[PDB]
Amino acid sequence: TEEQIAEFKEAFSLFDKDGDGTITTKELGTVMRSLGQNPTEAELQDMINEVDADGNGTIDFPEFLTMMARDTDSEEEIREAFRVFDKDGNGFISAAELRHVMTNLGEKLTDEEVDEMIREADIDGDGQVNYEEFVTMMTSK
Amino acid sequence: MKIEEGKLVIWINGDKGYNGLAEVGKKFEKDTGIKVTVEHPDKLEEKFPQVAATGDGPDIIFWAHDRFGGYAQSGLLAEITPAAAFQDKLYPFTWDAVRYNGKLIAYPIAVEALSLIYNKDLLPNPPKTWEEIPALDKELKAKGKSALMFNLQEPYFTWPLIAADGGYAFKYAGKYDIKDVGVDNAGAKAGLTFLVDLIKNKHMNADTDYSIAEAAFNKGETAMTINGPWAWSNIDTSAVNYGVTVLPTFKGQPSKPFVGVLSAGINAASPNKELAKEFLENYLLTDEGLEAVNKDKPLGAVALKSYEEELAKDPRIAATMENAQKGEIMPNIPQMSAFWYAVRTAVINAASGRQTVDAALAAAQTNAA
Amino acid sequence: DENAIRAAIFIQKWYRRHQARREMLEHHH
Ligand SMILES: [Ca+2]
Ligand SMILES: [Ca+2]
Ligand SMILES: [Ca+2]
Ligand SMILES: [Ca+2]
Repeated sequence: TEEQIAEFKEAFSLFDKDGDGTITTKELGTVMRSLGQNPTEAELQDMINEVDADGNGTIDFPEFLTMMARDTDSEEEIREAFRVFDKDGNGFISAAELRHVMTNLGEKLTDEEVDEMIREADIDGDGQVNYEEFVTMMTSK
Repeated sequence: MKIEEGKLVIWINGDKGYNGLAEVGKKFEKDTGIKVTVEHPDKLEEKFPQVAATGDGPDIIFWAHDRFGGYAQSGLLAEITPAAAFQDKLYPFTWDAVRYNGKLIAYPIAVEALSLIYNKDLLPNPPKTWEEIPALDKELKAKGKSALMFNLQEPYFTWPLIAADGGYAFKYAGKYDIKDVGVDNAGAKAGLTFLVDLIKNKHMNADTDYSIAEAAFNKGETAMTINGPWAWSNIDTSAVNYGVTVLPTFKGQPSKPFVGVLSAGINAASPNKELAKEFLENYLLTDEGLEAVNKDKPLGAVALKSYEEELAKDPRIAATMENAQKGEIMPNIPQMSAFWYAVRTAVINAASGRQTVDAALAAAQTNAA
Repeated sequence: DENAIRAAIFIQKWYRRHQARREMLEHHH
């Protein structure tokens, strides 16, 4: 689908912060550490060699797109995304934790947008996003 | 859940007052025996056609009216049967937004349109007229400000001025004429020429988009923008001392913004069509029903006369309605896609120079096919 | 695997959807 291609181009842009059409390992490590992760340069290089069919040291959008297409248990990845938001492990993503990660990524949101993202995700109205709620939104596509 | 005979399932976008709408379902459940599940799935306007007649749609879908024409053409919408006396309770022009092949196919709920937004500290009296704006910009430029900045990249934002002197999309009784396309008449040319002389005379810049214009007005750098109710929330936060008013006229004629009507349609495959009619009329489309929704998230201006007159005490709401009533109902036919792409190119090419307003409009006239 | 990149794309989806939704309500991009 072309609508999803564009969604992936936006996801490409998160890493390609200088917008030169390529993802470096430095750009990869900048995003992962923004997410509180601690990769080595070796793990960074491996992550990129896996996707880089060219042999140059970088991922371009065709390589990125081919890989996004390639599946069985996105459940783990969505759970990992839940865990990154839920930094205190209490089972609920708050407005503060949403804001925390979005600001770490460089995503500009007003306070009202953060609160609005919480409200719409918050099926049961307790004011926080639990795992099933997170999964509902993450799987709409 | 899935559709069940004897219950109602409703889809409405995440940004609306769906918990307010759920309160109206509760009251409906208290009075009748009927349960109401209000849902707000992501991409509902895309999912509705995929899922409509397999039982996994809703009985009721709220969306902007302009999507409903495609739905009706695919046979997804029941025909609606409100009595003449129910129809009188809503402004007449809103019923023209929910017709397809002459048949009513949705209930109007709320009405939105662009308005003139102005900084009262920089411009205590807003200009009534487009023609007086260049002079204003000379005066404001000499104070380090500017008169007017709004999004120049989207035809939806520049169409109010192009249409003012006689432009239109497709000629409207109760059906659209896909032959009669008004993008090349003298009105459209005069409107777009003025827009282009604004840029040529350096009162506006061709590259200004939504973000650029919003940032400028919300920092107090320009005295006016043109935007919809969706934008008021960021202006509040900015604390700019702002008003919202009728659009400037052009050659004595009102600016003609596109009108968008939030509407409730009934799934053609629903076994709950009578209950849906009952819920929508005399539960939702009432003062107390629209109030419960508005208290969750504001509707803007509403189609129901009685409650609009209450809401229009807010002059920003009055201004949205007044601009809507002076405006053009967005066609709900699918040729609008060709119109959108056609006119987006004409304006960007004409505004970017190296393109005759007369030439670009002639090519846009064609590209609606 | 590409577990970490996919997880990060999934983390960003929340913002992509809200942004796409906001653009459509503001009639642009
Ligand atoms: Ca790069
Ligand atoms: Ca490569
Ligand atoms: Ca928490
Ligand atoms: Ca919750």
